[PDB]
Amino acid sequence: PIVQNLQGQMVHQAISPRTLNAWVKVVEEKAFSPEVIPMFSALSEGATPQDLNTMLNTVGGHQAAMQMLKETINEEAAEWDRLHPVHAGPIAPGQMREPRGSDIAGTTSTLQEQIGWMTHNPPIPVGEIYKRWIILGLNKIVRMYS
Amino acid sequence: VNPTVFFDIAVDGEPLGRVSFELFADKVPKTAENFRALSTGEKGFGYKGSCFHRIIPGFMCQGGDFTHHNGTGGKSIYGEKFEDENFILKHTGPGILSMANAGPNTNGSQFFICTAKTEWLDGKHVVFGKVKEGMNIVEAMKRFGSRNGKTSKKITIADCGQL
Repeated sequence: PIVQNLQGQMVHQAISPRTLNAWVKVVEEKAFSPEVIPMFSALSEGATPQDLNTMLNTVGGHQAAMQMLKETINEEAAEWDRLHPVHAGPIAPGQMREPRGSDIAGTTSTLQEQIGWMTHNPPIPVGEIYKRWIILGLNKIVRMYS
Repeated sequence: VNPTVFFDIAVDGEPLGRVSFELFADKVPKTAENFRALSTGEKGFGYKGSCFHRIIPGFMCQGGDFTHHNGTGGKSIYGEKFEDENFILKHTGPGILSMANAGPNTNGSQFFICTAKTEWLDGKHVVFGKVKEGMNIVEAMKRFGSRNGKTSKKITIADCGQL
């Protein structure tokens, strides 16, 4: 997540492998009972898209479910692109490209671009937007399994 | 072999002056031809009367959206957006003419004129010409822009054509 250091300074902080273990566990104890969703929200506060993927990439097996989730992410990334057409022309000094769906999902964006969008004024909250897509996929899995 | 095109630039209707361009048809013929034809109006549409909708003073002046006038539009002479022809030529300094685009292989009618060295645009935007006469005019145009690109007056191509 994005966090602060002891001198008051904005720093990205890698995901606590303790939050990670709690999560993975949850998904393996509860399979995909309704309680995984609040858990995921609880555990992913302030997450960058990179952190979110680290979370998902750790889920051991549950291949079919993870695939449902990926399909949902992909559909949402395509919708985002459809609703946010790119303006023509070269990116101006001290600005970033407007994120594409795949940027939001972490696949074509760096940590540092993620942080730039998130901490910009006004921000594009790429971690919150990706988190919403993931929770929709989680909802789909929970509807299937319980 | 390379054609020359002129723009007569105006500021809220008033004449500022003429910019001429060499178009590198010997390296990027499809891209050169697109701009040339949009400059003469020979397809029945093109740059005459259009504006420079996005000017960022220490970077570039952008134009050629003759359909929406705000960067969302543009239309090539080919009936579709066209491929990045090549990235042979580089963004080497002020006066370089290059395609704006909205992603790889999406060239329409928008273009930009560099007002600085923009080497990092190399391989993302197709360079296809350079200012021949009238750099002073481009340097005057850059005064009407801002950070972020909104123009403080309407900068238009009052006339254009092939020399």
